[PDB]
Amino acid sequence: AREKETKALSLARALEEAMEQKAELERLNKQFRTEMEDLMSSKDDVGKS
Amino acid sequence: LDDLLVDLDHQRQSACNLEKKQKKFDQLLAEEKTISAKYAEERDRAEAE
Repeated sequence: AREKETKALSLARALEEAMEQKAELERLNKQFRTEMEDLMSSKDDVGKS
Repeated sequence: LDDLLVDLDHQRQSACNLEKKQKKFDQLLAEEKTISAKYAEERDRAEAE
């Protein structure tokens, strides 16, 4: 039972690390999305034709 | 008939006296089973955990 509890508790650490690691991509994706709109909008202004 | 009654008296008294002390032996076996039952309850609840 302690092994299952330790394995279950240890599994939460992996899930927390995945959420924390995946959280960086979420914030990074949001930052990249804002920069993508700036580069896309600025590109069309230089020569949308 | 008198010899059988007299002989049965010693057997009844011996059987009753022997059975009296045997009750402690049976109780001891039951006590060990009850003590071992505690481990089963701990193991049963342990498996549930």
